Amino acid sequence: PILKRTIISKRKAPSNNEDEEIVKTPRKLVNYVPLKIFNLGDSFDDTITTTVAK
Amino acid sequence: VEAQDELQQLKEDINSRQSKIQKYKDDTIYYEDKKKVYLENIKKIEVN
Repeated sequence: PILKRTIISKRKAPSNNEDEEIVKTPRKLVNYVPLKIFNLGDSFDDTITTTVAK
Repeated sequence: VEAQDELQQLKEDINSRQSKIQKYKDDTIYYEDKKKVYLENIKKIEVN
């Protein structure tokens, strides 16, 4: 009823989440920038628990 | 007349060939510039 319609999202409510710029923004020919030092995880520190394991 | 015609056609052909050599040198300079850009990209990839 009202709950289902409020929970559901109308496809017309937004502009189909349109992106910025008519076409995709240009990028550098290499532009690798690997980074990715941490992939998720993190949270509790490893050094303290490693000392706890020792 | 045959020798004159052969000389004129050879002279035109060799002038065109020399101009072809100079344009090939320009193309090789452009290729060397592209190779230098590629080497700069390779150095950036290597530092990354």
